[PDB]
Amino acid sequence: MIAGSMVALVTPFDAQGRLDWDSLAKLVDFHLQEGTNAIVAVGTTGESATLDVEEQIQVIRRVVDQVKGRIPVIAGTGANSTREAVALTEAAKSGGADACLLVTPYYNKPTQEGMYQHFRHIAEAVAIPQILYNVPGRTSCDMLPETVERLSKVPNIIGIKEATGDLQRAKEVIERVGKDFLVYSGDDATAVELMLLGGKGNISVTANVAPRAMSDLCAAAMRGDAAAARAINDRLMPLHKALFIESNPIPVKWALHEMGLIPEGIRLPLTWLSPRCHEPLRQAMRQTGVL
Amino acid sequence: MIAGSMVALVTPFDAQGRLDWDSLAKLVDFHLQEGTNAIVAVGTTGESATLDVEEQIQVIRRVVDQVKGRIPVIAGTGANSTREAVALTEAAKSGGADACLLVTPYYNKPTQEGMYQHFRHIAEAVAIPQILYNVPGRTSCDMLPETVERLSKVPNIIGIKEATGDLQRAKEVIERVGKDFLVYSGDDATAVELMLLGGKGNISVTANVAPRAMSDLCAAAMRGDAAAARAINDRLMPLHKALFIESNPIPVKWALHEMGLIPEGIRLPLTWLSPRCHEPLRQAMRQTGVL
Ligand SMILES: [Cl-]
Ligand SMILES: [Cl-]
Repeated sequence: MIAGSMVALVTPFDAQGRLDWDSLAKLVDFHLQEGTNAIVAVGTTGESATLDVEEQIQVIRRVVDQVKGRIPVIAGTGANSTREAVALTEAAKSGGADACLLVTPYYNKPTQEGMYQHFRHIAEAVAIPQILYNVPGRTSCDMLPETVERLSKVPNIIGIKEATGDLQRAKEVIERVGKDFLVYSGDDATAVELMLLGGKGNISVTANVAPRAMSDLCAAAMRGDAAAARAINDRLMPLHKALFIESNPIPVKWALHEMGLIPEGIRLPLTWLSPRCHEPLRQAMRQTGVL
Repeated sequence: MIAGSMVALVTPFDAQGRLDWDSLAKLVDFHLQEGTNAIVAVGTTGESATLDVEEQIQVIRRVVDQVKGRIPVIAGTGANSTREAVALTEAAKSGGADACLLVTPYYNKPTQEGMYQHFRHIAEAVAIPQILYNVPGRTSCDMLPETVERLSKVPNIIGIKEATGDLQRAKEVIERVGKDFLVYSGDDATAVELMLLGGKGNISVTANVAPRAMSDLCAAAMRGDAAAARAINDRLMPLHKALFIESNPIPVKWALHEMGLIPEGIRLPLTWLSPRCHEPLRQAMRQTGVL
């Protein structure tokens, strides 16, 4: 199932900024062990912006090859050029990804019709399931529910990552699209509520550091055990907040390094988590039992 | 000197979306004849997002080669990866641009310190004058005055395109930087007020279709002739508004096609200006005497 707790996996780098393959393999094994339901490679949290095209397909291939079909691997292949998006999605398909996640074009602010044309083109150009990704707080453009609705009728577009953390928006999307068209959260704090509304997973930053709890949270929320799901979520809340104390993935990378899982590399223009933030994050990690 | 009316030049394409060199040569001639003080090639209005790296240097070289030193040519070389920004800026210098215009990283939301490190790195890596470009409405991040002030002290960073249209911001930036550090407008409607505050130019969409008027506007503003500058701006205002009726450069490309200057190509995910917007824009062009 392309559903449940789907980790938005970081891309580990050594201090020089080179890909750390060993650390990546360790993260994959961690996820397979702790109950994560799908891995999203080279998305926002995986620093897609600072990876070149060749590095991106390499990350995807290494993850695909290690996972060996045990859980779905989703490739972040979005771009603000339709031609570029087709190229990335094609690479990801040949590299054996199960599905691709495509952010709405950032920076260039396409019209609603332009977004339709973009996503519909990629959907017809490359025969791999595709998942939309709306994150206005990053792209500077908002794919409205009616546009999501029109795209939900396009063969090969199978779902949407809704990252606004606006639960009225979530509800409206869920009501407008078909039951086969899966709505996933991209906001850790509110994901539980999104799933209780009928959403079918969470593409999670927190799952990087608490995969078991997040896989438990999603399983509970998706079978309608609101009180159990909410109890896990309420417990995790200090951690959800602290992982955003600076722009993601700066905090989560610091957290994974503190846990001994990845080296201290992050690519400019991202910087290593500020000293003033170490304590708040560290004790949210202690409090939730990840450290 | 890099100052006055600086056109954010479109990049013309045929109906198949291929680069149209003849059209580009016509645009450059138009600007050389009509009093334009500088050309910005392959920036936001130039659809940098949908041009590949090879196409980008091609446009810059063709513009540089035709201008032959008559006015400054500024290349858009911004990226959300510091490594990529270096590659583009390096290519531009080698292609003969007089300066580079570099947008703050879009989408990945660096910290203020991350922005300082990004721009300081590019400034030290490539010996070409560099102009910062703050456009929070597209990048999803805002370079605050304090950061602008810090970067204004870095060798090779000579100015900033302040695109917020916030005149309190402009005033604050102007007060904080050196007199040698040039603040240019990136907002056509308010550019006159920015220049009256001490700003030294306008990197203009409107100058694409009304270069002489915009040239005249900038001259009057920069010499402190407020009544004259305001008079030109008031006359142009219906055009300033209509050129943003859909995301730039969708309107200005429709305008230039209507004026016979470029073919009807625009690259996905941008779309040709919507029918319902034709009348408002055409009427604005008629009223201002552009048509
Ligand atoms: Cl964030
Ligand atoms: Cl716009």
